[PDB]
Amino acid sequence: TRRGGKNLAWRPKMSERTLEQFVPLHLAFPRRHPNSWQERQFHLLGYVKWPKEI
Amino acid sequence: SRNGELCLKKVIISYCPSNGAPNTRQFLATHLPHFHAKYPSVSIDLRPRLWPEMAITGVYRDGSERSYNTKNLSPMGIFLRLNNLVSTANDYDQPFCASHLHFQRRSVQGTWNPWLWNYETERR
Amino acid sequence: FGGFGMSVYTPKKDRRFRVQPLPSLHANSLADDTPLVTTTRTLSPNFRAFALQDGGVFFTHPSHEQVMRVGQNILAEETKATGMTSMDTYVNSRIQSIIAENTVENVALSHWRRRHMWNLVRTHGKLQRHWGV
Amino acid sequence: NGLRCPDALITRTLNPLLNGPKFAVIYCGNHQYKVAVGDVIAVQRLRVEIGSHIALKKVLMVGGPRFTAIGRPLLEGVRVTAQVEEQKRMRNVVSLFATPGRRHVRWVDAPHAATIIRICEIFYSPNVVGELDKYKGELLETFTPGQHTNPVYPVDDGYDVFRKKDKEAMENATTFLDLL
Amino acid sequence: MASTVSFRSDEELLRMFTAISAPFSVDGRGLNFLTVKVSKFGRPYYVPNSLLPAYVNLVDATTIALVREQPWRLSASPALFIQVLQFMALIKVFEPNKWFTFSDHAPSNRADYRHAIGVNHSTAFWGTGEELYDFMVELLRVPTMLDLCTREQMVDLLSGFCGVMPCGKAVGDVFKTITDAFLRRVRNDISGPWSAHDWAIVERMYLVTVLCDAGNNEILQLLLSDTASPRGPDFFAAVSRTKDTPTKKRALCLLQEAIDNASAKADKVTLLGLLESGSEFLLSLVDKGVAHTFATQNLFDYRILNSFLHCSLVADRLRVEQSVITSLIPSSLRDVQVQMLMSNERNALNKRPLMTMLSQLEYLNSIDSVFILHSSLMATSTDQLVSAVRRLPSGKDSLIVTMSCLRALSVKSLTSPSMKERIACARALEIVSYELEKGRAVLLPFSEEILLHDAGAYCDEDLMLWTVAAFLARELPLVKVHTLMHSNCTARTPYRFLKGGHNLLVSSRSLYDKGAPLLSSLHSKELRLVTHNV
Amino acid sequence: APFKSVLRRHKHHPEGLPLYNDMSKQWLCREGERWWLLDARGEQLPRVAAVAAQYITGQHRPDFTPGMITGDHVVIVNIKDVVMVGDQWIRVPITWQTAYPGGKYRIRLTDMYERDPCMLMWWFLKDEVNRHFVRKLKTRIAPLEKAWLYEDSIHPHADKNPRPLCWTDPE
Repeated sequence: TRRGGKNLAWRPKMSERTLEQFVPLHLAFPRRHPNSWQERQFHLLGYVKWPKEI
Repeated sequence: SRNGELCLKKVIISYCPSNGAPNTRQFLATHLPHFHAKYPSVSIDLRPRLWPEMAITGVYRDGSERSYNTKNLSPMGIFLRLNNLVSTANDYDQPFCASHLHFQRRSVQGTWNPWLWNYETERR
Repeated sequence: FGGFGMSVYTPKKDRRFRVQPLPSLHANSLADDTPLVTTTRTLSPNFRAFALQDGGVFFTHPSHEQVMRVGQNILAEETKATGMTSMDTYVNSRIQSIIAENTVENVALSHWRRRHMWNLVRTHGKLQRHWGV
Repeated sequence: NGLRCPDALITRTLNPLLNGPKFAVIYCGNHQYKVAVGDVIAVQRLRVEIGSHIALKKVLMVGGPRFTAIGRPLLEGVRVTAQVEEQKRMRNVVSLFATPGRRHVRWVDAPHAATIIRICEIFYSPNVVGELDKYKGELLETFTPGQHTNPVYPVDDGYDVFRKKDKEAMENATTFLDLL
Repeated sequence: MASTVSFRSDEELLRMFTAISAPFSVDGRGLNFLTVKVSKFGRPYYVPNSLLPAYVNLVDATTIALVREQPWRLSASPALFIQVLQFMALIKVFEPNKWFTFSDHAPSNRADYRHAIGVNHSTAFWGTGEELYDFMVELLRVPTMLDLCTREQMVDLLSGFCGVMPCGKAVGDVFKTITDAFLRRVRNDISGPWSAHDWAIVERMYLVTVLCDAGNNEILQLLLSDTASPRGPDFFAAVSRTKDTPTKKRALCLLQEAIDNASAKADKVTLLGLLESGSEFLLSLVDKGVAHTFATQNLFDYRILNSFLHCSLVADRLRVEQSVITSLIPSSLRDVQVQMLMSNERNALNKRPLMTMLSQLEYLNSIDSVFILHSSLMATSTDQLVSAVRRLPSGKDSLIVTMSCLRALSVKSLTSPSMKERIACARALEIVSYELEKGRAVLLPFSEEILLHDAGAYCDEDLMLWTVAAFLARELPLVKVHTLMHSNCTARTPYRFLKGGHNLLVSSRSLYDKGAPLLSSLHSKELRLVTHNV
Repeated sequence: APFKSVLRRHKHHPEGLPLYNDMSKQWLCREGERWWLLDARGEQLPRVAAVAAQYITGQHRPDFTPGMITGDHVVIVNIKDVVMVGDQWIRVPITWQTAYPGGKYRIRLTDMYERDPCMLMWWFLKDEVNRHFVRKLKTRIAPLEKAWLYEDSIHPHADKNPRPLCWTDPE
């Protein structure tokens, strides 16, 4: 009965029950870990940046 | 004044030698000689009239003119406005703003361009 | 913030230009000898500092021409390996013109190319344009 | 005249750098002006007769195409001289004050009185003590124009894996010496 | 032709393109066949006639034939390769918006705009010449084509690429490849026999590089060092743009030698070409005094006016009366009002030569209205110029014509594809010649252009006109300056098209700044405020 | 006084809307323009948008003037690899609306990415450009056109040598 929102690319004519399965929860990609956190996670785990020869 | 030469060329002073507001005649008698001594270059043009203009005009080096009213102005006021005419060059009416403080923009070292400091990078 | 008593008054958003945040240090910032600024770039060593009796500092630095020449040399060193690009050549031309300029250029650079495009585009027939018609 | 210093080497090395056009940042009328040998400025009114050869005392900075001297806050040995071209009033600013409540209107005309001054000459005669290290506060006894007083080294080390790497030329391009 | 492209030979295709490339011009907007105007919305749009689809289909057929069917033909025949590129440069294949634009002031977007509702569905996003240009670029980048090409063919190819590219500059890789091949060939063949034609080809290559915005230092140094033969107009035109005092001095010496050689040999074509390239180079020069002395001693004005069509009599008159004009021209072009006041004071204290702007500044100051003439005005008819000359005898109005304007009129009369434009420009030259002969008009010779224009600024017709307007507005404010020019001309809006970019040394008051260069007024609307386009 | 014609250029008009990159105006200057390459792999989307906008709008130049619209082109690559801090990928809404009564579209960053990641980057760049200039259509639009977006690592601007854009986070 709605008089707008008919762009099926954004408001598909499907139920929340049918869209729940497609709602992602363990979203593998796109990733959620910024590059700035890589060194922080490294240090938190406790590893060290040994020189290449070691 | 610019390069030692006064921008003002002549000053027109219209007055009635009688039966009129005393201010202009009193100025002529008292203050005008001092102004003439200070600025002998400026040409004083005294205009006797039956119905004087009650104003003092100043014609400058570029042909422009600046006029001041003296309807009931005192001789001291007339003298001050005459000196204002002498001082001003009557060339521009720019505002007193930060942008307009410097008339012409200049750079001795050289202006900034996108490719200045562009290839310089951080070091240790 | 504001408690319940205070009346809400949606303020106009501050559409001003905010200075970008800077990296923060906990030791250098609190040290008295070391200043907050940490500047060390390619041309830093060329800014020699001397003392003045009054108290000031006299800086000897390369000229605008010298800095532009250093930039041009760096650009050439970067572009030699991979071959000159159109934008690289344009930037090199601009740098050289700026270096050699003694006045101000108030005309569009592309104006000359637009005018002289008759040297590039060739016209056929007796109507073809050549120098001194 | 020229720069002076007890060190003959530093004096003769720095004197050629002063020759040329100069600019000066001066403080006047609670305003700061950057001026050159042929620049016209409009300062707040100075009780100076027109056509007067005037000098600016407190100068914050001097510089040129090859050097820059700063004052903390001021400088000495700086001769900035100008000529008072005009004593006039700039464009009028109209302040119209009114309130919807009371039937009172005020019309204020502010023609900002100003003196137009054209700088005629700028000279500098600094007295240098000696070379001053940047990365350390100490000042050197010996001045070596052939060696950078503070050498600089590139940043890249390989430890920072997620580092924004620029083009190699810019990342490590060596700098020349500006005294030979 | 489009149907039969695949069945034609190389010579047949060359003839086809040569015949088809007639109606178009270099500066014009190729494939702009606008006939009907629809203004139902309020902003008119112009619908092109059936000619544009014909050329589009021809280009598509050529692409299909020389790319998808016979890709080897372009590699085999370099002449066809150059002809196709020149045709695609003459018709703005990469600027299809010009195909639908009716005025340069309101460029259209029917070729790059497309809405979902249906607007511009049939005129937007045509791949006209994209595939063919890509294939040609790949052929150059992979060369056997350059090996087969001749130096003249290589120069023509580079010029065609830099012309086809909408920005006017060729792709970096293509430019580098062509330049490397040309340098190798020049180095290999210079040791052997060499000719003035080869020198001209090298100069054309150098000018092409400068136009494409690069600079071939090796070619420049070779041309400067060589002295066996005098340089041509291309070398001077190329070195005009650069900024370098020693290079300019050496180029000036070469120009003097070349002019002397041309005068000795009595070659009119070479002399005129050298004179034009000189004019440009001298305008570029920074030392206005030496440039003016060079022009006066080489007699640029007389020879240029003689080269013009109906200006022989005025040329002779100017040559006869040059001394008086030079004596009357003042030294400084600033504080003209002060100078006029001082002259009036001197006069108060106890025949007729040719009228020119600098010698007759006082006459211009007395005059109330001054119309600056522009070449574009007579694109179709001479009615407006006739009106201006009818206004001239009023005594209160004056007409200012420039040497650059006369040069533009002559070149466009002799080269423009429009017969109406050619006849109109010839008639305009005749009218201006008659007016200058009678003295009711004003002329600005090349020497006065040198004296007036900025120190080291290159000025075409538009820039010279705007410098004249700025000078009149700055030194003779009370004179009302109108400009006569075609409504489609881009020079009508200097602050929109003739602007040198965001420069820190200019401001809206630089027009009134006496010491600032005249062209600084381009960045501001105050110049347009004081100058009226009527 | 200045007079802007009521007969404007409309999206429904055949003349169409312009591209400020190819326009020529008193307030457009592409002579001093540079080209930067911004690799948005593992970089937070808001931070990438802000960094790109700083160069796009020209605020990174000491000669910046609000009236003059001059800025350096920025080619954003690997937008597909852009990162969001946590559950924001599905817990951050994008809201728009049509003139119709229903009208309102509430969508997730996940949906915007699945349609076109460059669209999401464009949305954030638009938010920044509006935050700083919102009162003029030309100012709101031109920097966005200056910006260039590409989800993959392949872009056709190799003929401009876009120098990599190096910056540092507030931390």
